[PDB]
Amino acid sequence: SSSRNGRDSAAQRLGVKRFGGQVVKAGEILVRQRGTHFHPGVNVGRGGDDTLFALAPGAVEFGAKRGRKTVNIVPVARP
Amino acid sequence: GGQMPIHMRLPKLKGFKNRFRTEYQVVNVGDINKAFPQGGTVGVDELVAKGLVRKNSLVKVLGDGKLTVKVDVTANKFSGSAREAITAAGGSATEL
Amino acid sequence: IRPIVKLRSTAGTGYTYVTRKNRRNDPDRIVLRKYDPVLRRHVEFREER
RNA sequence: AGUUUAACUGGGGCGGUUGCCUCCUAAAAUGUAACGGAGGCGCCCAAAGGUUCCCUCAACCUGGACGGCAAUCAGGUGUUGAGUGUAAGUGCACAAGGGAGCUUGACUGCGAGACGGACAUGUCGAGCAGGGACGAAAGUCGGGACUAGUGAUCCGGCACCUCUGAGUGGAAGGGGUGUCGCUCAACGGAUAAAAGGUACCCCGGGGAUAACAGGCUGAUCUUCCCCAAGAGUCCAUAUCGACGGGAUGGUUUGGCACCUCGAUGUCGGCUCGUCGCAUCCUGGGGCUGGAGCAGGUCCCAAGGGUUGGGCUGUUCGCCCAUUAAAGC
RNA sequence: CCGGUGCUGGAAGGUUAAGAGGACCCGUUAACUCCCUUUGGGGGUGAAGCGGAGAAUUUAAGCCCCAGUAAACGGCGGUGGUAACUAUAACCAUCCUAAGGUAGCGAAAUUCCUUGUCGGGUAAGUUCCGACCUGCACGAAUGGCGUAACGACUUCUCAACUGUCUCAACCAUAGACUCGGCGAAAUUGCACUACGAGUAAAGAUGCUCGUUACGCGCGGCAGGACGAAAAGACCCCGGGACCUUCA
RNA sequence: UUGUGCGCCGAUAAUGUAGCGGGGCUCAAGCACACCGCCGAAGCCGCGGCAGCCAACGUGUUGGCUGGGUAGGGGAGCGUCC
RNA sequence: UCAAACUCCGUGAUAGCUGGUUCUCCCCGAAAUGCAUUUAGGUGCAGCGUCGCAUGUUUCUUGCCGGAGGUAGAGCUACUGGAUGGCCGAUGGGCCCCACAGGGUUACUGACGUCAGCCAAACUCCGAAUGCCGGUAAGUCCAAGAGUGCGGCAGUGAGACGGCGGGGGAUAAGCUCCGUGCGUCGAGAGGGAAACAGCCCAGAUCGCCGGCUAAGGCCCCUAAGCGUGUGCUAAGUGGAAAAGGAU
RNA sequence: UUUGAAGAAUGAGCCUGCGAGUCAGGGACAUGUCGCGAGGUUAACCCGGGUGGGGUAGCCGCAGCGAAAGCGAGUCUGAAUAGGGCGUAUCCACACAAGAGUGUGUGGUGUAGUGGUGUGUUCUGGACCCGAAGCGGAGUGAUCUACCCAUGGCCAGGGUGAAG
RNA sequence: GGCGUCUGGGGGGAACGCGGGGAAGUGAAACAUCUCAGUACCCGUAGGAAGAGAAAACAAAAUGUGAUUCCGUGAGUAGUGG
RNA sequence: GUUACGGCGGUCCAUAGCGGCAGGGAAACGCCCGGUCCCAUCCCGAACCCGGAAGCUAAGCCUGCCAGCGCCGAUGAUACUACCCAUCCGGGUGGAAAAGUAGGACACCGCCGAACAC
RNA sequence: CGCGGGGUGGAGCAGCUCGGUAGCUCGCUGGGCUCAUAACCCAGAGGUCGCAGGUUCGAAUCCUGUCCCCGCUACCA
Repeated sequence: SSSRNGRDSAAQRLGVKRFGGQVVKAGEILVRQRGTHFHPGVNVGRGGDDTLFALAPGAVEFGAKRGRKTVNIVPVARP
Repeated sequence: GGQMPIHMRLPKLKGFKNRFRTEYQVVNVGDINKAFPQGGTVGVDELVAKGLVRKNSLVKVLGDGKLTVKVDVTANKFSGSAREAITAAGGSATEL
Repeated sequence: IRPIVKLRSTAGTGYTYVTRKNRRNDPDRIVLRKYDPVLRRHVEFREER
C-alpha cells in the first residue's frame, strides 16, 4: 500500500523572541506571529506579516487592553 | 558533497579589470614631512631613496598627514589636499 | 502564452522602465499608470507590447 | 564505439514519494523523525492594491403578489456562530468582513535595529530624502489580514547608462543599472545532451541488507480454558457449546533484521536415532442420554509398539489391502 | 488484416542543407554642414571603397505524403439477449477494429484453477492412454495437424530376468589392520580442548551453578568444533564488462 | 456478608534435576513491620610515592585541586642507524 | 584461461570499498546529531574535542522577580464533532372525518429544545507543574579546568539499552521512529545482579598482609547473623503467569 | 571492525629478516625560531676546486574605495551636507554632540612586515601501503582447439541385396 | 624499357632533437565537451647537437628596442573554462 | 463644594453586562420642527449636514432598588505534575497545584465642563 | 509481502463540470401498410452511474469511503 500524506511545511520559528523585562533596541523583533494573538501597543508596531517590533528602546511589557493581549515597550530611565 | 558549492552558487563578482589601468604608487605628505624634515627638492628619485615608493612606478601624492616644510615636490599626479598643503607650507607641486 | 504576463510598463517622456504583472484578458494592452522614474519625476507609464 | 539509465525504501524490486505552505504528531518557548495522520500550492486581483469615509453580519421569528425552506421588501431578536479571493491554522466585529469616492506607494534612493540562522536562502523594519495618492488634518501607503503561489549559478537576450574601448579616433565586444529566458518538479538545480538486459556474467564490499536455520514477538496458527444463549423430549454443563472473554505452546503463515554473506548447503527420501506428551494401540479409571456388544467425553499413564503398497520430487494428501494401532 | 513499423515503387504538393543570391541595415569616413565658442571642438547628414550582419528568391535527397507488399517484423474483439421442461444458443441487437483466429488441434513439452471431468489400464495410478472443451495464456512456414522408418531423447505399460528389494548371508582380491623401509598434505591464535540446564553477538570445550570423568594410546563412526576448501555465485550496495533498443 | 495480609487451583514441551545460582531451608535459611551489629568496591579515609593545573613564597620549595579513557588533539621522551 | 586470448607498455590504472599502518609516557577528550547532497555505509558546513591567543565568571547551580505559552488534567449548556437515556414534540407514515383543502387521532419515526450523565491528537469557557527567555542576589571560585570570539589540528556524521513522554505496530517485538542540562555502555575498569556492554553502587594516579562504607548481602558453598521482637505463610509459596474458580 | 565479539565474525602455524604519511616546490595557511626592519629579499646568472662573494630584474609590505573611468584618507552608491558599505593599525586625553545603542572632531602615541629555517595541515604529483574486475597502444600466438586448402594413408569379418 | 660502367644507399644504436600520427585507464566524486595529453605508443628522419634564426618582428607615440635560442621573472597573473 | 448631570478617558474591559420595576429633565444630553443655505441618500432631509425652538422626558442618557440569566469566585480537597524513594504496587515522600463545584462577590477611578452653591 | 479499475433509458454505447443529464441504435408503447411480421409515422414514453462532500448555488461531470463485473497481482531467491 501507500500513504497519501507525508508532507509538512518548514517550521517558521514563530513565537516570542523578547519576553517581559527583556531590554530591547528599536526594531527588535519581539513577536513572530501570523495574526494578532499579541497586539501592538505602546512604542510597538505591526509589520506586514503581523510581526511586532519595538519602535523605541525599553523593556518589553506584556499587558492587556480591552481583552486583547498587548505588547508594550516601557522606557528605561537612564540614571 | 554534491551540494552546489559556495564558489558556484554565488554570482561572479561584477565588473571587469581594465588592463589599461594607470595605477599610482602613493605617498602621503606626512611621510614626506618625516623623510625631509628640512624640506628641499623632492622627486620620485628622492622618494625611492628614502623608501617611500617603488622604482619604475608612476607616483601620486596624497594629503593624509600634516605638512609644515617647504618642498618642491615632483610627481606624476597630485591630489587637491596634497597640492594645497604643499602650497600652504609654501613650496610647489609640479606634474610630469 | 500566459494570462497574467510580465507587462514591462515603460514611460512616456523617456522610455525607461518599471515592471509588474497584469492579466491579458483585460480588453487592452495599455496599462497607463503613473510612476516615479529615475532621471525625472512622476509621469505616466505605458506597456510597450 | 563511448557512456547514462537517481535516491528514500523496516532487504531490494513493483507501487508511492521527492520542492513550498497550514494543522496534528510535537511532550504548554523554539525545534523535533517515521512509506505517521489530514489538506493545499506551482495561482488570482489593474482591483480583490493604496487611502478617506461609511456600514455590520449569518441564523432565527413575524408579516409580505407571483415567491416556494430559501430570491427581493419591512420590523424584531441577534456580539458574532457569517464572511475573510483560494488549503488549514492564527487572527479579524475596534473590524483585517460589506459599500462608495479619489487614486496607482503593486514607487526611486536608502535603511538604525532585529528575527531566522551549517552555508546559500529567507523575513520584519521604525525612520531620512525625492517626487506623489488619499485625507480638512493628524497620518497611512515601498502590493494584497498573515503565512504557500516558486528556481541558485553559469550562459545568453532586451532597454538605459557622462564606464571600458588591445597604437590613436571610432566601432565591435566587454562592463554597470533594470529586466527576461529552466515542471533544471529527483524543485541546493552532476551533462546543453542519455533508456534497458545479464541465468554468460566479473570484481570490490556487506550479516551495515533479504532468502535457510537460530533468536525475540506470538497478530495469525495451535492446545486449552472462563461465562453459559442455548441444541440436547424436559434438563446449560451425557455430548456439542454460540456471542464474547482469558491464556498456553512456539510446529504454521508472518513481523523484527540480533549472530552468521574472507560461505551456517536447500526440500523430500534413505540410514541412525533421541526426546516431550498435547496418548493412536495396549494399561488403569470417573461420568454417560452406559441395558449388553460397541461407544462418547474427561482424568491418569510415554513401558513397549505404532505395517506394506499404487500416484506424486514431493512433505502433506487420496486410494488399496491389513492392523491391536497404523499417534502428534 | 497493409492500420503500426519496415521494404519496394512514385513525386503532384508541403517542409528542408550547403551552394548561388545579395536587398535592406550597421561600422568606418572623403565631403557637406550646425552651433559652441575657441585660438579649434562637439552635434547632424553622408558618396565611394573596405568590412560585418546577412533578408527575399532558387536549389536535391530525406521526412510528411500517394500506392503495393505479411512463407516481411507483426496483429488476428467485447457486451447483452434469444428455441414448447430446464439447459445451452443455430439466431439477433449494439460498440469498437486494420482485421477480430479459418482449417486443424486442444488440461497440450502450452491448462493457473487442476490430482479438471469421464472412460481405460492398476487391488489401489497427482504420472500414462483415449475423449470432452470452460483454449488462465494453441494455431497455420517464430509453420498447423499427422506421419512409416529412425532415436545412448522424454513418458507410460507388459513379458522375461534378476540381491533393486523383502533381507540380507558367504568367498576371494585391492586397500584398510600388523611388521620393516621411504615418507608427504590441506590445516593450525592457543591448550592438561567433558556433559547438562542456563547466560552470552540471542546455537558455548573455554563463562555461571552443578554433574561426570584415573593418565596415555590403537582401530573405528562421523553429532559438534557454526569443521577444511573457495575474501558467498543467491540478495543488496558500489564499480565493471558484454548484449539490446523507437536512451 | 465487607475489605484486607499471606496462600490454593487455573499451570501446560521436547539432551538432564533445570522457573532458588547449588546444597539444603518451614526446628525458616520464607513474607511483613520495627530494632541491632557486621561483611562488602580500584568508592572515602589513613601512610607513602609520582605526575598535571593553579596559587603562594622564594628566584624551587610548600600547599590546594585534579590525574578512567576510544576516535582524536597537544606536550615531553626512549631506542636504532648515518 | 574467452560475453572479447596472451604478453609488454600506459601503470605504482582507478577503486565513496576491504585490509594493514611498527616505540613510550603526560594532559585534555568526543561523536554516532542538524542541514544539504546522482545523497543515504561517502562528503561539506554547523554541533561536540584539542591546542594557541584574546576576554574574564559573562558559563553553570540555587533563591527571588518579570514574562509568553495551551501540554497533563479538567470541561463542553464555552465552539466544532461524536454520543447515552428520559421529557416535549415539530416532521413525516398510517387511521378516521375518508375529496384536493382544513382537521382530530396515533401501535410508529420522532428534528429542534430541554433534564441528567459522557468522550476527543488535529475540540477548548479553562489550565497547571516543569521547561524556556530575561533580570537580579548569591554560590562554586589556589575551579568548574566553565562560557564567548578568532585561528591551527581534528575525529564523528552506522549508535545501543534502560527510565520518563509519545508516534508506527496488535497501545507485540532484544522492533522501529522522535523527544528528554535523563542515565549508562560506546570510550568505563572495580563491587553486586549465578554467569550476563547498556540495571544498581561507584568513575580505577601508583603502592600497603590498614580502617569506614555504598549497592547487595550475613545457614554451608561464600566474607559477614542457623540475629532480636511481634505476627503471617503450609503452598517448598518464597524460588514465573491470566481470565476466572474456590467453606 | 562493530550498538556490541572470548566470541561459533575477520586475519594470523612459528621464528627470523623485509614491509606503510615520504620527497620536490622562493608553492598555500597557521605556528615556533633566527636575521634585518618601513623596509625585507634576491631569481636566473657571474666569479669562487666549497658551503663564499656579487647579482635589483622581480616579489611581498608601504592606501584604500570603486564595475571602471577615476578620486584619494577617503571613496562607492546616490539628486543629497542622507543615510549606509568598505577603508582610514590600535590606543590615550580633551572638547562638542548625543543617551538609537554612541558618534564627530581636535591633539597626542604611532602602525610591522619580510626573508631563511623547523613543525602541523594542505595543493600538484603514484603521495601512507597493498588490492581489483577491467580500458587503451603495440605486438605474440591456429604445434591445443574451430573451419578450410593441398597431398597421402586407414576402415578385420559377416550380412542385406538397389538400379542396370 | 633493355645492356654496360661509375658513384651511393640498405642495417644497427641508450638518451637528446625535428616533423607527422595519436590513445585509454584516470580526473571531472556519473559522463560525452574538457582532462589525462599532444602524454604513452607508433611512423619518418637526423646531428653531435638538432630545430629556430637575421623582422612582411615587437612596441606604442618613448628622439623606444632591434636575428634566433635558452634561463629567471612577468604569473599561477591577464584570461580561458560544461 | 452639592448634584437622580454633560462630555473625555481608564480598569487583568463583566464584581462593570443583560433583563428588571419605580423614578428625573436646572443648564446640558436628547428626541423633536423644517429643509432656504454648506452638505447628503448606489432611492429616501431616515441617515449625513444645515437652519431652528413648538412639546416631551415616551425613548436614549441618568438615579435607586438585584444573586432572575450571565460574569467573578477563594479556601480546603482532588486530578495532573518537576525531583526523590521504591525490585511491577504507577505505590509513596517532600514541593508546585488546577478545572469543575460550593461558600460567597451587583461597578469603580480620574480630568474638564454645566447649573446651582460660592 | 503488496498493487490495481469502468459503470449512464429495458440492452449496448456516447457525453467532463460556460450553472442540468443526457443523446444514438436496438427494444417497447400507439397508429398505419398487409388477410397477419419486417420497413413508415410518430402526441412517441422511458433513467438520479447509489449514497457522502465540493469553493459547491449546482453538480452524471470534480474529490474522496462506498459506487464494484473490471484488464493488469507479478516478490522472481
